[PDB]
Amino acid sequence: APDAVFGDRVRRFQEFLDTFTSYRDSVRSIQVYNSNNAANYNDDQDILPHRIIISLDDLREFDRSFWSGILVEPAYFIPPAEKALTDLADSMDHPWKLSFKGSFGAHALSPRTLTAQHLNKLVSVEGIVTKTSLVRPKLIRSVHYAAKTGRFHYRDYTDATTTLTTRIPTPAIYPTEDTEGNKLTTEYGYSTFIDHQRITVQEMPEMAPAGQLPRSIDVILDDDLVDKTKPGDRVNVVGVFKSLGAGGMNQLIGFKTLILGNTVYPLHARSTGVAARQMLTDFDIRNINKLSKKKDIFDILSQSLAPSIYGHDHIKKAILLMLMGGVEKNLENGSHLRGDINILMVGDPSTAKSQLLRFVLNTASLAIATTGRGSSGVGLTAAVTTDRETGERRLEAGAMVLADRGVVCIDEFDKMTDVDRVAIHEVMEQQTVTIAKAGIHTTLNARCSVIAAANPVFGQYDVNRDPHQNIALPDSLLSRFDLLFVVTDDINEIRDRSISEHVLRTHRVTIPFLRKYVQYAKERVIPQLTQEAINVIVKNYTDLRNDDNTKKSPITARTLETLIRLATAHAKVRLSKTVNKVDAKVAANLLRFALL
Amino acid sequence: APDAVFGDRVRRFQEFLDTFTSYRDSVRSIQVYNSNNAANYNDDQDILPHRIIISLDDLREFDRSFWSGILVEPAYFIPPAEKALTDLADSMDHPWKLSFKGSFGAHALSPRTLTAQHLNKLVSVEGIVTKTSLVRPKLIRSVHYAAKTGRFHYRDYTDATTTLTTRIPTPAIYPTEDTEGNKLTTEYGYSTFIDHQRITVQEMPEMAPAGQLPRSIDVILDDDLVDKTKPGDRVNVVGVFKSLGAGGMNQLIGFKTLILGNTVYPLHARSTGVAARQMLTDFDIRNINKLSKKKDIFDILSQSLAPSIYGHDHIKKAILLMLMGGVEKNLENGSHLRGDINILMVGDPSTAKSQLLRFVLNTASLAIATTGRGSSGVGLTAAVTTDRETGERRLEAGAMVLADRGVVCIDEFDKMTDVDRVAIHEVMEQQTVTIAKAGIHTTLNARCSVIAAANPVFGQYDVNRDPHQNIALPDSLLSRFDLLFVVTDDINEIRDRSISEHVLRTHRVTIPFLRKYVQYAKERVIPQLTQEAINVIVKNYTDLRNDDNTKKSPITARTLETLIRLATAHAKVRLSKTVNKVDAKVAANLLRFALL
Amino acid sequence: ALPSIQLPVDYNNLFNEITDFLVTFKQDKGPKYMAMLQKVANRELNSVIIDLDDILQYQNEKFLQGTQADDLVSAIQQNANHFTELFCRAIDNNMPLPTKEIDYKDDVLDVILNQRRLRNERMLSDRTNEIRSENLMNDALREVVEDETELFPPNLTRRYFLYFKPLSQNCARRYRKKAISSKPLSVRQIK
DNA sequence: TGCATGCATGCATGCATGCATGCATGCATGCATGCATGCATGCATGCATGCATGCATGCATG
DNA sequence: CATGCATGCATGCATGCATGCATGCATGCATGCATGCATGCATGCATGCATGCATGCATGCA
Ligand SMILES: Nc1ncnc2c1ncn2[C@@H]1O[C@H](COP(=O)(O)OP(=O)(O)O)[C@@H](O)[C@H]1O
Ligand SMILES: Nc1ncnc2c1ncn2[C@@H]1O[C@H](COP(=O)(O)OP(=O)(O)O)[C@@H](O)[C@H]1O
Repeated sequence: APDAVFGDRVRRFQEFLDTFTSYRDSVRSIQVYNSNNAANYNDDQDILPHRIIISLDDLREFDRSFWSGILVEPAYFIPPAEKALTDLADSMDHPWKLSFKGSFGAHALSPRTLTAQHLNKLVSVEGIVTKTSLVRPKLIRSVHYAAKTGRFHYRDYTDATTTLTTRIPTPAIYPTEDTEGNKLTTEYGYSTFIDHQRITVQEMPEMAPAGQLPRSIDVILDDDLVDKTKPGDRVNVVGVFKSLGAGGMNQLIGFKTLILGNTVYPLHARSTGVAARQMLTDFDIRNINKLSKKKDIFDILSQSLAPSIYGHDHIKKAILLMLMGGVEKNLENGSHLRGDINILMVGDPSTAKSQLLRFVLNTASLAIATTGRGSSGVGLTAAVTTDRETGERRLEAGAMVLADRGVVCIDEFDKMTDVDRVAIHEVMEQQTVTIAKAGIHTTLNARCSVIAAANPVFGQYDVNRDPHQNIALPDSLLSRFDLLFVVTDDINEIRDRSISEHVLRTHRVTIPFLRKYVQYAKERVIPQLTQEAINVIVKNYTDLRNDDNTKKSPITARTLETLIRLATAHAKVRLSKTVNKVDAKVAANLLRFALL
Repeated sequence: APDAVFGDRVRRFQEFLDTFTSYRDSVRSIQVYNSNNAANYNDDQDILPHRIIISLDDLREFDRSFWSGILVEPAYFIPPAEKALTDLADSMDHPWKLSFKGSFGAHALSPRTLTAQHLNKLVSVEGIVTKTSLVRPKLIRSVHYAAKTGRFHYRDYTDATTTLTTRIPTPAIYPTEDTEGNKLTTEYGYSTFIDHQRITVQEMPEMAPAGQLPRSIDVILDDDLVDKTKPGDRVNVVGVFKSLGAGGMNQLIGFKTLILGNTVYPLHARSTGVAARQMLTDFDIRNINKLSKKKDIFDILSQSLAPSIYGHDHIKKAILLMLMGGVEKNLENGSHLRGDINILMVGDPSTAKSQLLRFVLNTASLAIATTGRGSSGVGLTAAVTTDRETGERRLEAGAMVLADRGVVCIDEFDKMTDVDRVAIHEVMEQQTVTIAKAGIHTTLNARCSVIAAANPVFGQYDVNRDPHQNIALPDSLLSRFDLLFVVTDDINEIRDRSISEHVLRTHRVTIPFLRKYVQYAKERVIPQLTQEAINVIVKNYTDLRNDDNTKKSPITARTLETLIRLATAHAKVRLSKTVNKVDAKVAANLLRFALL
Repeated sequence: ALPSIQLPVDYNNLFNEITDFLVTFKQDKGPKYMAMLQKVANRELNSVIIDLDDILQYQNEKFLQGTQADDLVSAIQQNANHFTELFCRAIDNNMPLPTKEIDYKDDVLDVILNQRRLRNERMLSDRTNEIRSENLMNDALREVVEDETELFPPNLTRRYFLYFKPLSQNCARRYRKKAISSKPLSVRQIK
């Protein structure tokens, strides 16, 4: 029987749980969906866990005492509130855990300065996920069959990790020969099991000082929380700092620590991981539906992406289209056909070449800036594991591996050696990377979009000598890149005037609306080619072979594959489902300025 | 959570508990009365335990398996049936124990031959209650107040006696300084307690062999079963023979035994204890009410009590009246006035003197046959205790002490020495016994009825010499006894004829109906004297003083006190509430034949 | 481990109301028990006799004139052991202490308790001098002295005793209340 | 000569006196066990020597 | 007098060796704790002594 203390934490929180009805409809939708989830699985043929997000908002405006008690000694208020919450689950119609979401300036400190203070409290820690261990299940409930009596039995096992209170440990040996001497034949399947995982978290390098030895702690996960993180991200972790173990006083330092009762939140980096958690309201999409009913919004989106840069109209138009990415149609039992678009630009220095690059990085999603050399692990993983648990070989995902469904920013492309350029033919064309070293030959997938930037060989001689061999690049790399933009050094006065007041007003519709409009178009706007799309480009591509060869070079059928992608990405902008001839009229003009 | 075995014993017995509705109305009357018992105690001003008798009948005609399992291993079927019974108590509206009444020829053996066989079974044992120990309460639940926090707490303690299953013993030290350092101030009253008792049972002396050393075992009682027996009775005990304790295998014989889970049934002896458990139906009392509406039933009851004895009509009439006992009216702040009647008879031998005595014993209730000497403890207790628990003096209730509200049968009264005759004046007149030895002077109560039998001094000379000093008894003993019957040795032929065919038909309305009619009249038939009772006996008692003294002697006012008792007991026979003159007309004739 | 139980019995407001009944009683010149306590302070008597009837008379009195009184007859009737010292420490709050100059032949017990009264205060007078002499309203300045000095306990110097007294049925005949404490019960009736 | 009365004598019912018996308890002796030390083992990690790449030079070219 | 080719030299990185550094297995050594026994204290049972009482016998009386 519980005491008076235990029920009072219940009834006070039950008073709060009756205070706000927003969480009532939450658990209602949990139960109805999982009922309907089992309803469709068991009627025609003849997943979700139990936790609800509670903010750290309302407890301050309800009970400042119950506010305070959690933030110091959480080991008294967490069990009865859950017991009261499992009461609500049983009354309105299994752990039924919680979140404790909420921002607080109390204990959001660095893990670097965490030790020996604020022990047995609840601390919010962020940092780097590294050296993720293996996923193991845990034994809980054993099932045994006795032969002659013909009945089953019952036996449980517990550990100190889950319970959060120091209870008297009672170990029990795994049973054999129980009562009279019948053999306890073991069974499985009905014996229950729950997965288990432990990981280490390094602190933030951007928060770190200049150079010192980093120090870290460990986090053990729970059943529905196993394996949400790959090693190498930025994740906020909210849990309770608990120290277990007999600290060396049995028979030189004990009291090793850990953090349990946890919730895991991956957060966006500058250049790592997902940023697609941005919501869309009905108020949001109604603005998009009001926006997409126009006739000239491609121009407005073109002029939008030069917030501080004069000119370069047709360059910006393609930068919309690469983030559209084209359509992907993998053939039936054949191969995929590549859909993304890769562009290199060239021009004289101090002409907004480096004023373009981070704008491509920050506006887009899942981008990696690759600068200078890319030696030994950018396109590769290098398989260097000396794992102390067992002699084996695993991988550490390189940047080209990591930038899948994304953008790779290549800076100073001409300074790259020929070594990694072998891999670029493999990456840009077959969309796969196969690594075959003596441990394990492998094969993986990476379909990144690529923008690189190279200089001329000597001087600013961009137009003087000849258009051929201003770069002196290998021949297939011409065929790898789709459009090759040449930026001139035109000296004028009217053009200088447009430079003049632009920079002067600089030092004295929007971007966050834009990426909502971008990521919405990915999952519902892919179009399909129509009959009108053939008749123009058949006439047009013959002109591309018959007369462009009298001016420049080369013309491959791979160029016609890009002609499909340009009309494809243009239909994504208008969010049409068919493909119009006007999309080709846009796409035909894009080759003329890029080349002639 | 219980296993499949535990609920199956429940549901099978619940099937039996739903089978017979006789026990349903039993627990119903238990709950309604105790509700009404608390209702009258808590409405104007502004007891019963929980056990129900179940026979050993119906289990054989319902489940021979569940029959058998109880009779061998009771430690598996007793707990779930009670749990199912407490379910019935809670469903229709605390231990709620049972009885297990029932006769079985399986294990009704002597305790003399009980040891080392049939251990861990249920055995019915009868025998002698001796050396009853002291009543102690037992501590169960401790209550503690902490000063500064201002709250109470909770703590229980258990022992191996109650649970009937060998559970892992977990001793707990009596608490002090619990959590932080506040003083655990003790409290009482709300701390619960239950009484406790242990006794020893010697076997039956009538079942015992001629002479050998008796051997015995022990019985520990429970809460509602403390102190039902005085030491010195014959009691059936039904319980479970359990052996506890570590039998010497820790570090010359262990395994001392006892019997728990008990029900206690005192049974009638030949000359000890209560026999008033005889029921009365409505069919029974309707026969009594049909009987009492007559006019001559005193004659029929007079002639009834000589089943094998010829004659002695007026002698038998008084033997009805002594068992009536007269009325008792203790005065307001004065003394009691004695109501019972004591008779001595005398006559020549072989004249049904010894043919009367056991008939007085067996027909009556709570009689003690006292023969020959009565030295040192018949009228006394002698206070001989050398009790090993503490130096103290207690009592062992003697026969005159033990025969309270009963009859004392004195055989061969003349052979008694003058020593105990000192006590007879104390017993017969003041109805009390005071024992004053050097340990403790005492005072007790005994209001026994007395029949004695003495012989003549020499020969059969009952009429020859003189009516005075045929006995040569002390003078006050004439005044102690009420009627003095003289039986002659009349030699005839017509009288011999009535002797002749009587004994001849002997060797070739009822008694059990009689004692029902007797014990019913005790609690509701006492009468009250009326005006007509004065006028006859005032005229009559003057004749008793004026003319009987010219014939015999003595006449005291104590004789008039007996004249009240005779008219009193006669009204008990007719079950009237007033007193009629005819009762005195009977009572006046009784003195004439007794004396003249 | 070691849980807790709440019960309707209080110790707080019962101590408050028992102070008022110990002060406010006029019926049976001025206050009854303070004149008795002054007679205790007269150092000529050793016993303190408390009935239950004036309690019940007060408990009749408060309901008829004021809103509500906590029940106190049946409160004492249940546990009855904690009511010894928790009642008696409230007595030492109010006392006409110097009410007679001490006799030279009064009591050898009396001269010892007069010391422990005085030795308490002289030790109390020392510590309040040092603290004001080393500064950096005076209730906290008083409070610092309270916990920095070992003293004689007030349980150690009492000199008197207190016996309770059961209620007769006579006033219980007028108003029936918890009159269960006073019945001629037997040792056999002692369950 | 027969009978009632007083006197001498054995009996076993309570007080001193002797001894056997049962229960509580502090201490000296034996045995299970933690702890220091070094080992065979298993596996991660630094390092230096020779080859392909970058740049200077002599020769040829026009 | 102004470029292109063959020739020779300087130099940074891949890795299969030697060696230091974490878990189990084993063995010798010294500290501490449960416990049966010698001892002492408390208690109940049995015999000799003082004796009131019942009984047999000597005694005088009608
Ligand atoms: N058309 C333009 N409008 C505004 N600023 C410009 C323009 N062209 C160049 N800039 C200036 O040039 C700088 C960027 O130089 P950039 O050409 O990106 O570097 P690099 O040529 O070395 O890659 C920016 O600071 C920007 O102010
Ligand atoms: N009137 C009678 N009728 C029948 N039997 C009688 C009668 N009188 C005597 N007896 C016989 O007398 C015997 C009892 O003798 P009893 O006089 O009682 O013994 P005692 O005189 O020694 O006390 C019985 O067996 C009984 O048969």
